[PDB]
Amino acid sequence: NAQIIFNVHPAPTRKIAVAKQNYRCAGCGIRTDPDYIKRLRYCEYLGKYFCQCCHENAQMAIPSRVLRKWDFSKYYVSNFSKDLLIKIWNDPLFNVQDINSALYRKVKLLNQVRLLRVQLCHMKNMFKTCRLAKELLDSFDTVPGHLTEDLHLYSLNDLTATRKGELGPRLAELTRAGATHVERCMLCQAKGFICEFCQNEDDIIFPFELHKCRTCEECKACYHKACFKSGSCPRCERLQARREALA
Amino acid sequence: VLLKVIILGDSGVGKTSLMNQYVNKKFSNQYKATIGADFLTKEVMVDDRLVTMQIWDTAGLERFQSLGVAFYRGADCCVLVFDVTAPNTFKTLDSWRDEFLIQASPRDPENFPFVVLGNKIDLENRQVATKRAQAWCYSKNNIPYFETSAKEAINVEQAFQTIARNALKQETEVEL
Ligand SMILES: Nc1nc2c(ncn2[C@@H]2O[C@H](COP(=O)(O)OP(=O)(O)OP(=O)(O)O)[C@@H](O)[C@H]2O)c(=O)[nH]1
Ligand SMILES: [Mg+2]
Ligand SMILES: [Zn+2]
Ligand SMILES: [Zn+2]
Ligand SMILES: [Zn+2]
Ligand SMILES: [Zn+2]
Repeated sequence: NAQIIFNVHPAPTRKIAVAKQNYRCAGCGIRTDPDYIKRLRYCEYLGKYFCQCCHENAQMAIPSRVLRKWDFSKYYVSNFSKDLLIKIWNDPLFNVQDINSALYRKVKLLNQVRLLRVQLCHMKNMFKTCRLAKELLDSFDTVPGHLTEDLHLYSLNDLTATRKGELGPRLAELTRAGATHVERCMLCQAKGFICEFCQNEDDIIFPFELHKCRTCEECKACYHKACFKSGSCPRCERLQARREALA
Repeated sequence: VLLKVIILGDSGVGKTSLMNQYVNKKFSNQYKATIGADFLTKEVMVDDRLVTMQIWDTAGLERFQSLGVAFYRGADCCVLVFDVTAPNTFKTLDSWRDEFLIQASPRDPENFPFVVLGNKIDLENRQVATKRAQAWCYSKNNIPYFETSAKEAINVEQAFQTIARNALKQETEVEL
């Protein structure tokens, strides 16, 4: 009961791929018979073909397939790729906005942590400069470092924990503790903002209140949504009319 | 009666030290960059009347951005500190007044009390001339000028008594 593998007419797409890698296994470099390439297996992560020793049909979710659709289903990966994906599981390597910004509107549970992470990055900057909120800074590190210092970097762990719907909860717990410290600690209220447009000194806005206000992200000045969206930011109109009359 | 005073000026000119010297008659030469705005309180008395100053020093380095400045509101007096030995910080004086009038926003901003402190007169590489800085303050609606040393307690008590006096005046008006 021998298998039939020799083929004068292999599949033309595979012949193109195997030949692109000089008929060499991508993992061990073994040079393979061009008439036998049906034996090789495609590693859905590295995008290359492998001999049946280097690739043994291990299954694994695929980074690109998680960042283009919300697709966590496992795919056949080479041994080298299963090993390496497992290694970088908790590494903050994947920048959702830089890779695919559209995913933020297809996944709600992901937009929720994006939003939760935007608040946490503003709360962190304030707690770094408020000497009374230093046990709240320690609670900010019960979660990975990068969730509260960057906004668009995820690891495979975070992407999965988001789909399992648990990453929002651990982050919502933190954007509340922080929101009540700022309501009650007026060393943080002192670093709040007054909208340069309307000047209403009765409504001190903070950058993490994204319901109320939109933050410039050149000046990081904070304005009401109502007052901004149209036109430019007044802060930079002066700051670069400053060097303007200096030069 | 409670006065709010706000200390501005470039990093390392002596804001935290002038305020430590005034409130606590203390001075340490070890530099510790202030990262966030905070305050001290001194009680003084003017004319049988008890009054309490709340003096805010700022982060003159570059821990501004993303962080607001709502605490300027209700400022009864604003203090501008430059270094007499670093002539650039005397140059950025205009920049600090102009921005403060825009963030605190008082009625009649050009009759608003400013007090200018030329710090570090105890050192010997003094660059900015006294008659030059006296003139600049005469330009801006006649605002007081003090050459001070947090190190040697030179004109510190003088300056913060003028700040108290001028704040006290300012506070009793926007109640009118
Ligand atoms: N000789 C002399 N040294 C001074 C005087 N005032 C301050 N210094 C020193 O200059 C350095 C900087 O002054 P600081 O008050 O600490 O800094 P600052 O102005 O608050 O600047 P930031 O805290 O960054 O906003 C410190 O080492 C002071 O000890 C002074 O009047 N005479
Ligand atoms: Mg300071
Ligand atoms: Zn191989
Ligand atoms: Zn605080
Ligand atoms: Zn507004
Ligand atoms: Zn802007």
